[PDB]
Amino acid sequence: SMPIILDSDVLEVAEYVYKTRLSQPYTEVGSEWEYNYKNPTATFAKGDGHNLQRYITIDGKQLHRPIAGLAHTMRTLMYSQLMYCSSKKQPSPHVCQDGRTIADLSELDLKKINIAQLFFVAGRESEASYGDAYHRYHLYGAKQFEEYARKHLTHLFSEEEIRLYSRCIEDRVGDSFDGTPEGYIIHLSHMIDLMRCKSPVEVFLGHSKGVSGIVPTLIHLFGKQDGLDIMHYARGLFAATGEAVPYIDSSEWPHLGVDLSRVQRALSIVGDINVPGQEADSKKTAQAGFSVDGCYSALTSVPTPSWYEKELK
Amino acid sequence: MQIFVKTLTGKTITLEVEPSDTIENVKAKIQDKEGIPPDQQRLIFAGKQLEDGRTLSDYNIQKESTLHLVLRLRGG
Amino acid sequence: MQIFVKTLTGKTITLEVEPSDTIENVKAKIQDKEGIPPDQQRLIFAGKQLEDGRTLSDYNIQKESTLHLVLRLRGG
Ligand SMILES: *[C@H]1O[C@H](COP(=O)(O)OP(=O)(O)OC[C@H]2O[C@@H](n3cnc4c(N)ncnc43)[C@H](O)[C@@H]2O)[C@@H](O)[C@H]1O
Repeated sequence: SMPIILDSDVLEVAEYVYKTRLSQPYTEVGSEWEYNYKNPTATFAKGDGHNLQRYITIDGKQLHRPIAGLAHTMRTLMYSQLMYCSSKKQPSPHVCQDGRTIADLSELDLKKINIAQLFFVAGRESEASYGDAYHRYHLYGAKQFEEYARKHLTHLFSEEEIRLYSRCIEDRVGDSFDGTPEGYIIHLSHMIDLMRCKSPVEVFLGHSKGVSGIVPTLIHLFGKQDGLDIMHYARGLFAATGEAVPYIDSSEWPHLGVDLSRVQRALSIVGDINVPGQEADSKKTAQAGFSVDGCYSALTSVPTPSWYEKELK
Repeated sequence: MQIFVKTLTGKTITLEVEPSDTIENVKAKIQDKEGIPPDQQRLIFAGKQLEDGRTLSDYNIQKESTLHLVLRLRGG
Repeated sequence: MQIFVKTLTGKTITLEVEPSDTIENVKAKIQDKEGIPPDQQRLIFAGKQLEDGRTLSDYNIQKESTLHLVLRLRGG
């Protein structure tokens, strides 16, 4: 198969985002951002999580925002490239609210998409992910994209496209994930990476009644084979970047405190499935976390699925 | 009662707990037993991330239930 | 003549080249097959980095040699 390659212009924007945001410590942290549902307006916070996983130490050096850092961000751009290929093979791709599909995107669209993806969690000021923090952090990343794009990307984006792509990043309360294919692929690429930090419930069964899991969603969109190949690809990227690779064990699904019909639905779509985990690796975590060089070196080392191809012209 | 806490890679422990225990207290018990600071413990049950001020019974966590612990890097 | 290149994923490819082809030409052929732009390519043979404006002949690269492709670094 062919390799997944990111445009060199895109990698330059990645260096800017790493330097000005992803490398920076989180600021909505400390005693003023603790939370208790029993005394909820007691500090600045409106929910839990502000003080979680702010940094980890590797050989005495702190890697800030390890759950939402350079490795996470980079990985998302690999996934959109892969989902673009899968969508062009599909006899009838998912039709978004504007009437367009991922298969209607151009290579130039994918370049623009990849630039916006760089900023998707760049606005975060902690691991807080309840409604208000999520929306503020997305708003901040959208404005960081805008400010950079007006200064350096006006040869690539019109003022209209800057506001459209800022919108996709912002993800307003009133907006659906599939308003446009540009927006949908950004959301889906982000979705795939959640396997790094979510339990089997969210990944296979759906986090609440009515919600599809992450992996069932990929199967409904790309079919069972490509859906599972995307999953295994993401897991390959986790290993290359030193993430803990989760175990998969469908025999445990009925024992996780979830409604049995949520379990039957997952077994009928996914099938029985058992895959070993792998412990995190501190050296690969640092190589992927501390430079675009290191991270891109790791990501391009992973083989792509056998069906991956790109149009060269 | 006894509950299980499992990392995403499958490393398992038990805890002895009560249904009224707060999640803050549970993270203290994990810190005692495994050395992991409470601020590196992202805990999840039945698809939901757990808050510190709620209790085990608030999430309907019962004897022999399994909590998932998202640990990024042991030693980090 | 035929030479081989070990690509970034570890996969080997074949190229059809001449001893008088420049390294720049060789990167262009890799782009044509794989989609990797020349500006991301660093090519190594017998431990030495190969420089654009030189030829295969200049490095004594013969038929069925294998070149290793690695990422060209940006210092960031
Ligand atoms: C602690 O860390 C996690 C992970 O943080 P992230 O910023 O990586 O993730 P979010 O909390 O923003 O995840 C929600 C977003 O994921 C995408 N999503 C989820 N489900 C779907 C579907 N079904 N279709 C498309 N996209 C989806 C969206 O972007 C959504 O807003 C954090 O959660 C804390 O626990």
